[PDB]
Amino acid sequence: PVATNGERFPWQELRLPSVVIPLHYDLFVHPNLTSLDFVASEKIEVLVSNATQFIILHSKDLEITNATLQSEEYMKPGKELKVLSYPAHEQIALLVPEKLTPHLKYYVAMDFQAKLGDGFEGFYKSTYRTLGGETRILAVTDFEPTQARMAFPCFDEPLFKANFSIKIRRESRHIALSNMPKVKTIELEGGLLEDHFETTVKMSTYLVAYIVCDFHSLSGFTSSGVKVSIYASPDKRNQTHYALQASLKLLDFYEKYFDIYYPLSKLDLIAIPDFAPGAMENWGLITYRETSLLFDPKTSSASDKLWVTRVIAHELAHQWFGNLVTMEWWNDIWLKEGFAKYMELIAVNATYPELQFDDYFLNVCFEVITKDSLNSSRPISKPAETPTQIQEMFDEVSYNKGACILNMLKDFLGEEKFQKGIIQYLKKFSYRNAKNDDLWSSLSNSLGENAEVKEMMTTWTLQKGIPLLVVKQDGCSLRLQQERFLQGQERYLWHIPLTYSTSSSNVIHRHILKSKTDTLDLPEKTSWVKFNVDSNGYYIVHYEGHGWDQLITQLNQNHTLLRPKDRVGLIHDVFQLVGAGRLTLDKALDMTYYLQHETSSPALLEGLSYLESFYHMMDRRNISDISENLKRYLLQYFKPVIDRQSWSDKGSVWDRMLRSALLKLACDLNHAPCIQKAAELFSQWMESSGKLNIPTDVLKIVYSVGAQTTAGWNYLLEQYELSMSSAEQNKILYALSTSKHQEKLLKLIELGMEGKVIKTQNLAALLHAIARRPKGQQLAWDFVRENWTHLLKKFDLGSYDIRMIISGTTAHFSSKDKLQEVKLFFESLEAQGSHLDIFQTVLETITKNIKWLEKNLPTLRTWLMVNTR
Ligand SMILES: CC(C)C[C@H](CP(=O)(O)[C@@H](N)CCc1ccccc1)C(=O)N[C@@H](Cc1c[nH]c2ccccc12)C(N)=O
Ligand SMILES: *[C@@H]1O[C@H](CO)[C@@H](O[C@@H]2O[C@H](CO)[C@@H](O)[C@H](O)[C@H]2NC(C)=O)[C@H](O)[C@H]1NC(C)=O
Ligand SMILES: *[C@@H]1O[C@H](CO)[C@@H](O[C@@H]2O[C@H](CO)[C@@H](O)[C@H](O)[C@H]2NC(C)=O)[C@H](O)[C@H]1NC(C)=O
Ligand SMILES: *[C@@H]1O[C@H](CO)[C@@H](O)[C@H](O)[C@H]1NC(C)=O
Ligand SMILES: *[C@@H]1O[C@H](CO)[C@@H](O)[C@H](O)[C@H]1NC(C)=O
Ligand SMILES: *[C@@H]1O[C@H](CO)[C@@H](O)[C@H](O)[C@H]1NC(C)=O
Ligand SMILES: [Zn+2]
Repeated sequence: PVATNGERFPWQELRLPSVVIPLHYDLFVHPNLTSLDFVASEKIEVLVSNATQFIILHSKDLEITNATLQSEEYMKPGKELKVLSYPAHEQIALLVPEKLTPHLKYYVAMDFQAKLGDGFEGFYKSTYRTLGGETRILAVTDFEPTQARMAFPCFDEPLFKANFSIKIRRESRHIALSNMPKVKTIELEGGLLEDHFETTVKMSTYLVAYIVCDFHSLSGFTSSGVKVSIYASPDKRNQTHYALQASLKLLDFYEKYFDIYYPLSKLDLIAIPDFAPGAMENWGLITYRETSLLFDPKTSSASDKLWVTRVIAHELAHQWFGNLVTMEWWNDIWLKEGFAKYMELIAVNATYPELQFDDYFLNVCFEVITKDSLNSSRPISKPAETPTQIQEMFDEVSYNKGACILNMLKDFLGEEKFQKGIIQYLKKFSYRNAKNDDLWSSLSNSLGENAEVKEMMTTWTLQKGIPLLVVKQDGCSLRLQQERFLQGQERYLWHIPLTYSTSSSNVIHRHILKSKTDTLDLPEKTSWVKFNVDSNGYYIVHYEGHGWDQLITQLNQNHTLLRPKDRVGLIHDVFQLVGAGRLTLDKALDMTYYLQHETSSPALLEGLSYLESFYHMMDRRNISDISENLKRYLLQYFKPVIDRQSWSDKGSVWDRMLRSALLKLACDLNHAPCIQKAAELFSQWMESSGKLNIPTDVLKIVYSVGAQTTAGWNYLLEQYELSMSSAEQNKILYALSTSKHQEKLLKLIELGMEGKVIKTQNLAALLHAIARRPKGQQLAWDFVRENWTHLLKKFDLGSYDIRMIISGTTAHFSSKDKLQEVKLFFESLEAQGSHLDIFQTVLETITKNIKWLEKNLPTLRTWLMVNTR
């Protein structure tokens, strides 16, 4: 099949031909920011493998207007190509008159043009507000995975690595940025200038970046002499201080850790006003949402600091994992994403131990397990075809699970030997691609006995879901049963590395497991045992017999006799098994008693988090009797810890997190004191007019409480357009959405659609925010459902925005009716809409919810009433 105008397409696969091979791109881009469009040309040094009559590469929404091929030897300079477009595959065919010669280089060259992108992809247009209120424009590129083809025609696959030499024409008012340092700038006739950037090292197309803006920067040098710069709106340079501080510390770390220098001479980090992704690891020119990069001490909280540190860590980890060593294809995207996600941990634990990220890491794995316990889940490494399916590859499986199995592997292998694996892997594939298999070979190959580790992880990456390790203890015998953990299978089996402890010795006994079942002995008929120490392994464990009761009991007495991460694990698993049917809800609720003793914030916040969830499920239905006793059990129990909370910014990171956590809970639950203090602080802030200062850690709590009055809601909204801290704006918007008036919420949404006051990039989260609230769950469903067509103009399905707009408004549903409506809406989508994997997940999720209610609801009712007694 073929098009556009009659004829044919010499090639049919959406994968590209391996015959033509790019070695270098001379790229010239001439953008106009008043005209809001660009004009550009390129010259690709090709190498022909087998002889051909046609050249196939990617192009999209690019008006190509002059195709030639030149002869370094064949012919002279030169000859003209016939250009053939085929949109349904985002390809174009270049037709040669004289068949090409194997083993000879050529130069494809063309002139193309288009308008600057209209939303977050390819070479698009963004704006921002200045302190004076001036609206300003920049042109920025975002290409992963398949948008480079919208900027310049090219062999747009991660394998087709090449060097890139980029030139940009610009006005005097702007600067031009790109992957590589600027070699020279040359004055042109009509007063124009032309930046010439140093040729890039070999790199995939999705990492090519360029920006013309009037931004401001702060610069510094790492030990190995790299110039790191933080670019941002001129009026925001003050917020770039931490980023620079962290940037250097991290790049340094990574160089030492990977034993590989950052190749380039400079690394820029730039804060983009309108930025869809969280950030992008463009080699040498990493782009960020302002909330991912900018920090303001007067307005950015403790967790904020931890956020931007984390995301900075993530992106620098990419320069090695992803940039230097790139996956062959988007099926193995996890090799880039899972590792970056993991290095966040390592790199931040190393350079910033005081941020206590180590205790926050289990959340990563927990978050994904929620979805990995559904049938509709998928294996880390899975096939991907159409762009949409490639986009879909970016999720908590590729990221969280990916990072979580490595953390398992590292534990199995010890830091050093694991580290050695990664030094070798990155070195072995520098400036080239790699495949899932390639990795495991290097991680296990750090006499004559061998690491078959490959066998082990290969199953971890190739099969969906998470294992449930059952354990029976008849005296000194332990039955070991493995299952596919499900939320209430046949064929699954993992080589799952076991860990455990006895009540006797806190000494850690390791072990393996490769068969459907085995058994182990116990050198002491002991009280309890605790499998999976610190939850370092990607599996759930359920104790048969008195195992669950003894372990719980232990916590009720000397709770300190169990590792804190062991606690967090017990707490996490106990409730998961309730949803699995392997436990009865009151046993979980009966564990949350020792939380009166618990001082380790991680564990205390984990337990509390579940009780807080139940409240919100109850509160989302009109289940008043339960939701209320639930409220009054949190206010009475935990009254000690709640009352110790200062409305300040003092103590450690976990101190500050605990405070914000607790204080939010109280104000959520309408605790008289709490809501009177926040109302006070707020009224002061307003009646003083910004002059007074709310501690950052309560900034959101305060704004949200002040949001309840219409005077406050209007002030907060008006102060939303005036703020120069996007982190504050973030908190104001959340507060704006804790309102009870449908029109106030509706307005926020409508303003979001418009994307003038509230940037488009925030629509997904905003919609999500509103939906969680009882007063707003219907409104959102209505909206998404009704305006779905206009939503698909703005976003891709499945862009994270759309995927998130969907689940954000439905996943929390828990009634048969809603399941019908949603089931029926996903149906409607059966056209340009259908299909997305998210459809399944959501449905399986809404059903998991209904069943949890039926299987466990009344139990909640009486465990709570049993307490009110
Ligand atoms: C991880 C964080 C530091 C930012 C990260 C940047 P990157 O370094 O992972 C980049 N390479 C991905 C950019 C991208 C995202 C989605 C589709 C195509 C291309 C991210 O993905 N962004 C958003 C949105 C998102 C994409 N996949 C996800 C998987 C799970 C959760 C969120 C996301 C975010 N908030 O992480
Ligand atoms: C983009 O287009 C604008 C006009 O829309 C160009 O600006 C004009 O350029 C000509 C030629 O130098 C001058 O005679 C005018 O005085 C300019 N007007 C203004 C207000 O700038 C601009 O040079 C173009 N930008 C680029 C970099 O191509
Ligand atoms: C394309 O990029 C590669 C790197 O992937 C460049 O190769 C380096 O070139 C320098 C200068 O000649 C050598 O000293 C290094 O040994 C090369 N590095 C490696 C690891 O190969 C190459 O120079 C670039 N090509 C062009 C045309 O500039
Ligand atoms: C090109 O030549 C190689 C070497 O024989 C051959 O294996 C390959 O199939 C050819 N590629 C195509 C299909 O043009
Ligand atoms: C964090 O860093 C410390 C050294 O400061 C190291 O001993 C520890 O193993 C690291 N933690 C983890 C779990 O990676
Ligand atoms: C709990 O156990 C710890 C560790 O031995 C001990 O220090 C403490 O005295 C015990 N507390 C109680 C409540 O018995
Ligand atoms: Zn990433």
